[PDB]
Amino acid sequence: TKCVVRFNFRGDMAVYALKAVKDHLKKEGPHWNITTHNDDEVYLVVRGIHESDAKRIAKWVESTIPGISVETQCD
Amino acid sequence: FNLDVDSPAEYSGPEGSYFGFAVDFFVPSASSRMFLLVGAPKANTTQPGIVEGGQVLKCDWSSTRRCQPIEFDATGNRDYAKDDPLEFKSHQWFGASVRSKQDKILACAPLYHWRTEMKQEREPVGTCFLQDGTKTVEYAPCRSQDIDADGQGFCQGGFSIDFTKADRVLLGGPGSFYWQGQLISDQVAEIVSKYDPNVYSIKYNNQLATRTAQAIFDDSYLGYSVAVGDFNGDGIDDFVSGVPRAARTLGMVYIYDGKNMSSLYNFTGEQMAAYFGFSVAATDINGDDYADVFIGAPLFMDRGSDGKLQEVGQVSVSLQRASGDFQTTKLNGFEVFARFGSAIAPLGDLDQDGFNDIAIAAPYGGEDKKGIVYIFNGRSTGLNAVPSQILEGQWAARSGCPPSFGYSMKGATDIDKNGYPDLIVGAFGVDRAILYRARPVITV
Ligand SMILES: *[C@@H]1O[C@H](CO)[C@@H](O[C@@H]2O[C@H](CO)[C@@H](O[C@@H]3O[C@H](CO[C@H]4O[C@H](CO)[C@@H](O)[C@H](O)[C@@H]4O)[C@@H](O)[C@H](O[C@H]4O[C@H](CO)[C@@H](O)[C@H](O)[C@@H]4O[C@H]4O[C@H](CO)[C@@H](O)[C@H](O)[C@@H]4O)[C@@H]3O)[C@H](O)[C@H]2NC(C)=O)[C@H](O)[C@H]1NC(C)=O
Ligand SMILES: *[C@@H]1O[C@H](CO)[C@@H](O[C@@H]2O[C@H](CO)[C@@H](O)[C@H](O)[C@H]2NC(C)=O)[C@H](O)[C@H]1NC(C)=O
Ligand SMILES: *[C@@H]1O[C@H](CO)[C@@H](O)[C@H](O)[C@H]1NC(C)=O
Ligand SMILES: *[C@@H]1O[C@H](CO)[C@@H](O)[C@H](O)[C@H]1NC(C)=O
Ligand SMILES: [Ca+2]
Ligand SMILES: [Ca+2]
Ligand SMILES: [Ca+2]
Ligand SMILES: [Ca+2]
Ligand SMILES: [Ca+2]
Ligand SMILES: [Mg+2]
Repeated sequence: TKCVVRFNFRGDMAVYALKAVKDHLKKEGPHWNITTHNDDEVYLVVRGIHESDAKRIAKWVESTIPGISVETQCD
Repeated sequence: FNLDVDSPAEYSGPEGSYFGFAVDFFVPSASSRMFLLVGAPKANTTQPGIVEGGQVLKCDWSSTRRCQPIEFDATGNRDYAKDDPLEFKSHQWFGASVRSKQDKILACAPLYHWRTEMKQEREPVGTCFLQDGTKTVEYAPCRSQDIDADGQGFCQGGFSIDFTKADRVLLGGPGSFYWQGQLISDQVAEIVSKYDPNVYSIKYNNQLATRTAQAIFDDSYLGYSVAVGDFNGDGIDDFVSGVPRAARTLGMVYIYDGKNMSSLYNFTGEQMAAYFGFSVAATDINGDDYADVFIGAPLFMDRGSDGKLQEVGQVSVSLQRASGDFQTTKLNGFEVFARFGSAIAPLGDLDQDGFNDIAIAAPYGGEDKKGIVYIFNGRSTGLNAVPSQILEGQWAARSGCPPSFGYSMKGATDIDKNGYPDLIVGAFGVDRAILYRARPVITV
């Protein structure tokens, strides 16, 4: 249905990782509510992800971009 | 004032091995004889294809003075798949961190790397070998499904370890969660019982641990150095952990509940980049039955009357009171760039006067930066700020690196069986370790 997934980017490559994840998400979900923040703590949040899509993107990130902390909250 | 520095017992290892980097004592409950445990993290082992793997040596004491390696790990790198290694033991720094309780020896390798099953990589997870009885098991609490920098992949578990009187292992892993740091505490019985050599990730039932927090805590290195003692009166040793880069690099020391990890206390340094929390210790220094907290800050700069700042190092001493309040005083170093307070080692009641005493080192002080160890006596009002004895390093640097006498110390163990606990001091820059024994004190 709908969930919220948050990705926390840390370290010297945090902004490269943010770009890599953001570009991936834009291609997988061109109309997803993708919000990013580069202020002090770098993170990306996707709202309205279609539930199963939350695991699909988390798996892609785990197997690609080294270490992004992902939190999934579903109702 | 009672250490014998005229006729010390000196031990050495292979050149370039950093023998003496870390020291402890090995005292089986009923063997009648005791051994010294001296690490040598860059030693060349006999393992099939391992370079500078590191080793722990069991050094004797009575009769002659010889050291031999302990075969905690007699093999090389296990494979995950054909022509695809599971682990990387070369340059793992095994023996960098060693602690023992009775017949239980816990020896760690903070630079051990492995690939994990999910992807091929080289993550500095850190592993420990626990040997007791006639059995050896591998303990690797940061080797799990929670991997890479956001997980425990860069934990370097075993960086700092201790034992809880409850027969639990306290392990500091400063690299967890993008260097926020993590404390992990488990039971010896679980570690030894739940062992299977075909399982890389092992879960335990009675394990306690800290958790990941907000990015504002990144690069704090919690669990850089750990200690234990009772700070709430529950009869259960609690956990003391240095966090040297915390609070805008002022440095902090955290105390957690030894039963459920709830936070109990917070100590904060005063000066930025003094690296407060580099080393911590917990001991009763005033005879009040309440553990007191000793916090090192080796890069501390002491400003003089003309406004000039001298880097000497500082140690903060806080006494625990029954109310839960702490009474804090400060002790400054004596020599510039000696880094006083970098190593703190409780000696127990060194002079048998009823109050515990403590050793504080300054590894780069003295003539030619040989290194100095200062002995400070206790009393009913807290630590006496004036040192009673000065121990100087006896060796010249041979290859750039100072002998760093006093870099690593351990006391409160009586090897010569005279009632007065002895002190073992490492000097890895010259591949040596030296044992100073405590003399009887005669009052007239
Ligand atoms: C010694 O000093 C240490 C710190 O140096 C101190 O520990 C810190 O304690 C604070 C709490 O005081 C921890 O901060 C958070 O605590 C809440 C618990 O609930 C309290 O705060 C909320 C705030 O809204 C109140 O509503 C509530 O009533 C309580 O007062 C936790 O729930 C927080 O958890 C976060 O991480 C979780 C991971 O799963 C998330 O699921 C959760 O949503 C929180 O995420 C936050 O960050 C996200 C970043 O993207 C953000 O998106 C979320 O919206 C949210 O903001 C959190 O723990 C702090 O972490 C502790 N730090 C450390 C290192 O332990 C000790 O207490 C102190 N001890 C003594 C004796 O003084
Ligand atoms: C452990 O063995 C290695 C390999 O024999 C030693 O490293 C060599 O040291 C010589 C010193 O002249 C160098 O010329 C070689 O290039 C080094 N080889 C490698 C692969 O590094 C190492 O010094 C030995 N360490 C100890 C403590 O004995
Ligand atoms: C830990 O145990 C003490 C026992 O007095 C209790 O007061 C405290 O609330 C407990 N904390 C947690 C997190 O369970
Ligand atoms: C140095 O000069 C200041 C005045 O600027 C004075 O207060 C201080 O006592 C003098 N110190 C000594 C040792 O003379
Ligand atoms: Ca860097
Ligand atoms: Ca307790
Ligand atoms: Ca006390
Ligand atoms: Ca004493
Ligand atoms: Ca003795
Ligand atoms: Mg940078």
